[PDB]
Amino acid sequence: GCDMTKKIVVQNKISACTMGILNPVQLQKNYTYTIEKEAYDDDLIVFYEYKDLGCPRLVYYDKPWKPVVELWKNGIVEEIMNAEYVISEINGLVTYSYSLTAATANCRSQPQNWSTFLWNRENYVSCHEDNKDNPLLWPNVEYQVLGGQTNNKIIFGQRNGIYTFHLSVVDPYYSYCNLNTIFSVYVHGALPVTKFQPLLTILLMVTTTLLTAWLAYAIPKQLRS
Amino acid sequence: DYTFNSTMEQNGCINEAQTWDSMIEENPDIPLDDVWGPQNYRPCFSYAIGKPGDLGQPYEILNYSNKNHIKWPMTYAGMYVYRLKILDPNYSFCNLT
Amino acid sequence: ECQAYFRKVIKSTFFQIVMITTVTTNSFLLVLGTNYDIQFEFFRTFEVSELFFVSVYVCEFLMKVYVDPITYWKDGYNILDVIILIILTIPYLLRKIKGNHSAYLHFADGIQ
Ligand SMILES: *[C@@H]1O[C@H](CO)[C@@H](O[C@@H]2O[C@H](CO)[C@@H](O[C@@H]3O[C@H](CO)[C@@H](O)[C@H](O)[C@@H]3O)[C@H](O)[C@H]2NC(C)=O)[C@H](O)[C@H]1NC(C)=O
Ligand SMILES: *[C@@H]1O[C@H](CO)[C@@H](O[C@@H]2O[C@H](CO)[C@@H](O)[C@H](O)[C@H]2NC(C)=O)[C@H](O)[C@H]1NC(C)=O
Ligand SMILES: *[C@@H]1O[C@H](CO)[C@@H](O)[C@H](O)[C@H]1NC(C)=O
Repeated sequence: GCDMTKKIVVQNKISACTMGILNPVQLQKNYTYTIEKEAYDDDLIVFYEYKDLGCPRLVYYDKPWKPVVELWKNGIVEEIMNAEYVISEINGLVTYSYSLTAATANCRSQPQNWSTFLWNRENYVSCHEDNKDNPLLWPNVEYQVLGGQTNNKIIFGQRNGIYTFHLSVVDPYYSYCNLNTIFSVYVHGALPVTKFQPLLTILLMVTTTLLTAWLAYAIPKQLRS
Repeated sequence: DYTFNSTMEQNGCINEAQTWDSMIEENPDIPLDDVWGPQNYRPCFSYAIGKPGDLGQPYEILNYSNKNHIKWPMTYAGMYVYRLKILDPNYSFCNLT
Repeated sequence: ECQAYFRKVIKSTFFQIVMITTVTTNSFLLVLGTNYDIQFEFFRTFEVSELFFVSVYVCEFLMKVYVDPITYWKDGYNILDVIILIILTIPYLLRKIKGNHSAYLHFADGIQ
């Protein structure tokens, strides 16, 4: 059966703290952060806990990143974890995309996604077998499974907030243990966009029209002289 | 006027510990003998017990397997009669000073 | 017809002073944007100033889109500044509103 001494840990070799963004000395007393109405549909609000989580990982926007997980027995590092695993959001946000959408990953059996209902070693049957009666209704449906022999990652959004990734080891041949963990990342983006429907070309043509109006106004300035 | 080898860091203490000054302010009127001891010890290497405080203050939980030495101001000459007490909660049944 | 008056206006020192002021405020924008706080927060001033700067540069290119290219095709500083205008206008046109395929950002401080 399961071996109870095993556990999974996500590395935090450099954290967002101990520099000019956030300090560890302040977060534990209700340092609560904001959700900009992007999880499901209003005024959502998230409470980070330092004692449960600590100083979260730091990542940047539009960077192909995967978490690297280690297997621990009796509190001892022994081997990094290599099997297929999935991530999810407890808050329920969708503001992050995935890598290559299972087509270049050579999937062939219509891979199931985060819409079938909780994923674990029981419910999961892979898409790299040769199951015969559901080949594809799939040009480019994404591949919500990381690790393993594929090389797909998460591209991050521009929300500029903290994420609580609920990670589950998924392969049913690594162990009988339902290996599950919860870890925290924080994105640091570049620039939000508030340009709306006025485009750069639209403002350009507005400026050209205004400048031609100024020229047509300054023509009588020469005419009267 | 006394300090030691090292600071709160460079000793592996992930979180905030308790120092002599902190425990003296913790105990308002009781004498210095009952201020600290094995009945009130909590480790610095905790991540779950006391505090994520600032790191860099002088560290006095000195022991073996640590190099922690004592230090006095260089200028004036004086004497400081110290009594040494073991802080471990589960070493022996009695008081050893 | 009115080309003489247009050249008199462009020889007037007030337009040069205004455009120098706009690009010096652009230099200060780059100085504040090399930081991280003003890069994406407290940046409404950054947005409106950048819109003003690109409007001014579009006006300068509209002044250089005259028949003067007959001299701006063989001279010294002139070909340099019109080429600078072209390789300024095109990259932020495909960057600020991109909607396209690209690797990453490496020509923001370069454009500034
Ligand atoms: C999660 O996986 C399921 C498969 O179990 C996906 O359902 C399938 O999605 C594809 C592409 O979205 C559908 O093919 C196309 O659907 C569109 C309508 O959206 C239609 O116009 C095309 O002609 C073509 O049929 C396919 O029909 C659909 N199958 C079923 C049974 O629903 C689903 O899209 C995946 N969702 C995510 C978020 O990955
Ligand atoms: C505290 O001061 C002592 C000086 O007594 C330093 O002790 C040295 O430590 C190194 C490292 O193990 C040894 O190789 C030396 O032999 C020690 N010398 C002596 C005289 O003890 C110690 O490095 C200081 N601690 C810190 C953190 O700086
Ligand atoms: C934050 O939460 C803790 C415990 O959940 C509570 O003691 C504290 O008063 C809260 N602070 C604020 C500002 O809500």
